[PDB]
Amino acid sequence: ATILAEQLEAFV
Amino acid sequence: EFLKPRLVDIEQVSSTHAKVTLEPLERGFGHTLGNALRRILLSSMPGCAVTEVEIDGVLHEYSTKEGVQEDILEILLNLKGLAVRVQGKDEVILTLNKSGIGPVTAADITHDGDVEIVKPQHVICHLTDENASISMRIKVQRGRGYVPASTRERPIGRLLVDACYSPVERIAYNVEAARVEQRTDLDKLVIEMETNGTIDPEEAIRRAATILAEQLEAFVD
Amino acid sequence: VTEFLKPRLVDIEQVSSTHAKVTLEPLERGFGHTLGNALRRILLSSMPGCA
Amino acid sequence: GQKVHPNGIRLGIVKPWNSTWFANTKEFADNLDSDFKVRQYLTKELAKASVSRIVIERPAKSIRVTIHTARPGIVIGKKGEDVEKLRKVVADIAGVPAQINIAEVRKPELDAKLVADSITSQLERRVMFRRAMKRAVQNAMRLGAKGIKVEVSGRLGGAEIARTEWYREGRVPLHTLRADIDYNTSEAHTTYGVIGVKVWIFKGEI
Amino acid sequence: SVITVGPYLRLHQCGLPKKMALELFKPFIYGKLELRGLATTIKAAKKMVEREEAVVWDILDEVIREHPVLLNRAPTLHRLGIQAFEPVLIEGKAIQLHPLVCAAYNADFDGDQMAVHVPLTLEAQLEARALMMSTNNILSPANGEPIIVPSQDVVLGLYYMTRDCVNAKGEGMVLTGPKEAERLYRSGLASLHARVKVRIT
Amino acid sequence: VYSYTEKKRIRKDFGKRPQVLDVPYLLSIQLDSFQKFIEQDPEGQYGLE
Amino acid sequence: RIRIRLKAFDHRLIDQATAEIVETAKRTGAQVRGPIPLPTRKERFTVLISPHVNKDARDQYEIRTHLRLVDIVEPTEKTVDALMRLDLAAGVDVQISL
Amino acid sequence: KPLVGTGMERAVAVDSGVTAVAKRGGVVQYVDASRIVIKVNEDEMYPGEAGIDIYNLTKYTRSNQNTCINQMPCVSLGEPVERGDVLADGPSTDLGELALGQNMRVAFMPWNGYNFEDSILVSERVVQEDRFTTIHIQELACVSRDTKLGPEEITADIPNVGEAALSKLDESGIVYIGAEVTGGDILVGKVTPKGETQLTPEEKLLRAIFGEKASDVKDSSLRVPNGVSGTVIDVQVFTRDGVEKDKRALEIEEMQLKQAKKDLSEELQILEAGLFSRIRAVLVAGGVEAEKLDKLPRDRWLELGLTDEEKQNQLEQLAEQYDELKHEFEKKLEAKRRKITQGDDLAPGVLKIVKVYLAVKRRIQPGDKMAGRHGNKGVISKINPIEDMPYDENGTPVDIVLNPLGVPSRMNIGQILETHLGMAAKGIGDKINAMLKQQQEVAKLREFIQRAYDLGADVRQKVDLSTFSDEEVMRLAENLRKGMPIATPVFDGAKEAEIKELLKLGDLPTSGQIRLYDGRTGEQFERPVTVGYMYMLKLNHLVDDKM
Amino acid sequence: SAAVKEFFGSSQLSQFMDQNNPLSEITHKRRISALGPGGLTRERAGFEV
Ligand SMILES: [Mg+2]
Repeated sequence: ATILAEQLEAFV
Repeated sequence: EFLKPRLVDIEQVSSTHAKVTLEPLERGFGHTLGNALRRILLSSMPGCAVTEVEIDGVLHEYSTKEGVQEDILEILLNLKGLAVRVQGKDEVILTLNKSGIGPVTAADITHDGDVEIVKPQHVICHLTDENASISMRIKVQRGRGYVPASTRERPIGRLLVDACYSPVERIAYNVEAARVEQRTDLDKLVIEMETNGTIDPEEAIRRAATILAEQLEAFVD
Repeated sequence: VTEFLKPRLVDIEQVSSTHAKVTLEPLERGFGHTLGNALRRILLSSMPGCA
Repeated sequence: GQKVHPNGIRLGIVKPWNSTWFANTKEFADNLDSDFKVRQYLTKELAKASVSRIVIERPAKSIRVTIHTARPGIVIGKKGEDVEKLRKVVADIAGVPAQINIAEVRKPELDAKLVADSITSQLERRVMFRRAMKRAVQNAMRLGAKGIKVEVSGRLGGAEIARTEWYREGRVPLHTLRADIDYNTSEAHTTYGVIGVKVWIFKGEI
Repeated sequence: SVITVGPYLRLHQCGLPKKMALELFKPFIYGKLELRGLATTIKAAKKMVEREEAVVWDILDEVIREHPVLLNRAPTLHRLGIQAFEPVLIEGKAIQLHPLVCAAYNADFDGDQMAVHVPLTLEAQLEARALMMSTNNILSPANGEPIIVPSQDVVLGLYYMTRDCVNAKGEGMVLTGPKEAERLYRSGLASLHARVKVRIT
Repeated sequence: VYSYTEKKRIRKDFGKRPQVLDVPYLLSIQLDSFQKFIEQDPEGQYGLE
Repeated sequence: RIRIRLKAFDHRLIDQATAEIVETAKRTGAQVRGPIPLPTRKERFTVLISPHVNKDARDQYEIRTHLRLVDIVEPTEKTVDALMRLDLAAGVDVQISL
Repeated sequence: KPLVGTGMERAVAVDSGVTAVAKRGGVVQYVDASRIVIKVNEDEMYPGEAGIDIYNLTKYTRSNQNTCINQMPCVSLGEPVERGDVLADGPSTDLGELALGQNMRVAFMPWNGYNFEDSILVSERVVQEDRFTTIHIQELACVSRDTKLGPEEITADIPNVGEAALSKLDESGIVYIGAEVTGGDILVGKVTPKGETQLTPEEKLLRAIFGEKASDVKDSSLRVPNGVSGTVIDVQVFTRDGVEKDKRALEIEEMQLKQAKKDLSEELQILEAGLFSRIRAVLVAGGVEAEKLDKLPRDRWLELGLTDEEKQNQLEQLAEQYDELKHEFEKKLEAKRRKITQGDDLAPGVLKIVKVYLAVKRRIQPGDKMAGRHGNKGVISKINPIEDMPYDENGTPVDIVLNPLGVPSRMNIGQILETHLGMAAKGIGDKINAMLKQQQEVAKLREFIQRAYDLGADVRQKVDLSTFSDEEVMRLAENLRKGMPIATPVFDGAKEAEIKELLKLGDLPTSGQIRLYDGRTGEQFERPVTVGYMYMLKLNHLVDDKM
Repeated sequence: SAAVKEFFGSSQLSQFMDQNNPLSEITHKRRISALGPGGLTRERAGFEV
């Protein structure tokens, strides 16, 4: 979950 | 040290649909973010569809009005397919008045200060006499998903249509190889959406990523 | 309109040792598959390590 | 010589008005008297329909009439035709276009006006008010009202003097401004003068 | 009502709609409602389930639990055409029936209908669980052959799964267990039919 | 040439054998029999006659 | 420059009613010169509560008529054309001052 | 419509009696959802009885199987029609063809067990489009019989009913045309089951002011049961003669008097308009008055300057027709007032019959029965979301996932050829939609439509678009953009090579099989699967009629 | 009137039309039934007929 959340911090 | 996706190019190739582009991505994340954002965009996006219609001289939706060559039921289907944007309200009431021989297009609605029709050539019905006029009130509201009439009207003059609060139609991702970065084994995620005009594409991909990162909040720090 | 059913791990029934069984609820009529598929594909490869 | 109106003093915190518009000083009387005849004629037109309250909302150059009833069908009358007959004459009375609208109450045993005119229909009949006003009390106690006081006055029972009787069941905190109270009046004309009825129905908080 | 599949179920349980469940179990719901203290007289309970308030569905999931029902295909020829299941409540109007059990009922899904019966008394609940339960009927009484034989989709899934081809992804590689065999099939590094030395225990 | 509602949406047609007798009026048993029944014609020929 | 003068009775409604024209003017002009307070008249009345003698018993009644200003600055067509239709405010008498 | 038909649809549609076939051809004058007016051409027209025809369509009414036999007008205004031609489509018709069910995107693959024996698995895209949402109509009757202690009461003067109980009836008991009712409300109020109710001093006091002896003997209003929703669309009230008509029966009598009055007056006005158009058509020649014709009132167009010819003879014959219409209108309006005003002979000892038509709209749900046209039955088993559907490398989800295993045992191999030819038809339709959405001129549309209509061996069709004149081709492409209909006669049908050559005209794969991705996993199904369009029918063995 | 009304009213061949489809009308009117008066039933018929 940390990997998948760090792969979305350039959108939200 | 995973490479992070950043939006690079938003090719608005037509008025309805666009092709957003993510770059760069490590191998495996292409199909993961592609299927994930496809499933979020098709599942739950805020649309702006219609809920209630009140034609003036019509009691129930199975009747017929003198001077229009379609039934009231067909007028309800044609209003169910209405593609409309609202800006600063929860729900809104649009007013329609039209008199004379010919079509009643979707541009004959008296627009408010924030409601915006995105396809004004949309036909509703056809008036077919010199003094035979429709005059209706339309109720358009926000929502999410598909809320039918059977789940959710107090006078006998309201007419409830089904509510398809869903702006997108067809989301297709196509992963492909990346060469912009000298480093190989990187991927590009190209998502061609298919909107009906009520949702900006970068706003759609931003709301989808916000929904998914809200779902992973249950077990992330 | 952006308010969903925020879920949680109601229990971690870790069966025996080197083996767990983590159940999450409640999700939308379609989000169980997208979180299962996302976590399944990431754990399979992305997750680093030494061997 | 006491007990100021319950529906009188709650009108800034609990219950709204029954005419919500703004008109300036030149046309304030013109707006008000026109409201008085659309309340007179409509209650006269819909006496038996069991209408409790009427809301009059004028957004200027227009009037939204709202009718709160326990009999929805009789108010609509003839699938709209009755309302269209009103539409021609309600606009004729107030001299302004009228957008007639209809509301409804599900429980007439909890609405004060609907309790009061019931006893009016009873006592114009030769029924025993003692078990006619007891009837209305036991009605509201099991229909969800936290408390109800019913008062009748006049020379009831054909007596010479004006025997007055009141009866309650449950909480009725008249002084408490937080306490919502549904109160209305009705009067009955028998051959023994006029018998007025007053009923209070308490529900709850803000 | 009309039957339909529902393949998530086990052979011991079947899907049963909420509307049929609230109609067949009216006295048990009445007894449960009178036990809690929500209402008083029987009339009040019949008004509550006539209105179908928010609290009778928890009452219904209390009475359905551990109470078998007799499903019955309309031309019952042998004793495997009346079998007892445990209900699982269904949003819908169709009985969801576990697929393997269909080969006992001679029930396809081309418009078939089945009847549900409720064992009222306590000896009948125990007879439905201990004699007529669907886990107890796994051999046909006419012979020794199993009647919960996997019928049509599942044998195609197995026959495509356990087979082989002379070249695929991962031909002739060696695997330290069946767990990484499924891990190689899921990640996309081998094929479902590719001959391989494994180490099985 | 085609009728005007056959220029709305002309159905693509495969088929090889050129037809020679079109499909008759499909309700001719009922209508022809009952026209034979009730029709002013004596010589003891019509149904009632 | 283009003033919009609000008039109402329900002060708990006018702050949302001005907010309904704030959002109608925010998306169009993007510059609105605030919801100015504008003091309220308190028309005071007194009434002999009795239908007869005893001029000691009276009841006092008042009507707080609340005012506001919106004051659209720019003469952009966006604002007027949008707000020409959407002014909302039922029971809330609205007026322009320009 | 059927994308893959046999060309036999027009015989079954026209040669039945559900469509409104034109009797004499001509020019349409007034289209409406109620009526259609044809002006008859002059080379088809009688000399007398001037003549413009009126087709009164049959709107929403009850069939025998509780379906909804509707007629919709399918012609525009100003449009020419020929003798022997459809004007109004009926139930399950479209432009004069025969459209029983609807054509949907089907794929043959096993999908996670939910189509195990014969079951069908349907996307939510099907139910969102409101495309199987059938409309049913139920007739509910209520008679006012004649028993002992007196006759019955239909009036709404009733005790016990706590106002919310009905909240639908007017002052005279009958429900409303336009009222959406639930399962178990009151439609017609009838105080009738009368056993015995206890009377107290206060109930005895009713004799004084009200006058009623005891309020009959008991108190209970005939309330109706549950299971069905609906919307009351039509109320009939029949009265045995002698009985007092109440206020709503007089409302229906005034309503039907007004309707029949307006209808016969419009018969006279419309046929008088056709007669005056005939007078204008005759007086073009032979003593024409270009300015003097519209100075005088229109009913005197006979005494103008014209000798004894065929034209004054024709104006005398039209005067005969006009006076016949006048006296005929008088006597027929008197007879129609007699038919509305009179009573009706009825059952022994009944006062009045109230019939109410509920109009339920039943959509689709797990448990209905759908089937194709080859014997592939099935209970629809799960109504999936949109996302879970197997999509292809374009983006479009498939609508229905059948089961392949029903094909080699139940030997109906025709459904797979129907599937491939339906995909060919939709490929041609998608190419027309692509060539028209880009706003292309009519030359490229003419090119592609001509190539799609030649395409075969020695065939019967042999059309050419060089005699359609650049406006019909745009409207023909407006009708072909949702797919191109293809006829395939029974034993002389389209062979395999013709289906392959038509799948080659569109850019579809030759074998008919597209590779399909998965919706859940997002990863490809091995061994590419068969998709296409099958024309599937909803059968009326529903599940909320058996449960 | 009793004879002709009994035949058109309740016979074994004067049957209720299934109105739910144009096809069902036009194929119920074209029906060659072997049953009725002067025929057999479902119990009498064997395999030949
Ligand atoms: Mg079967």
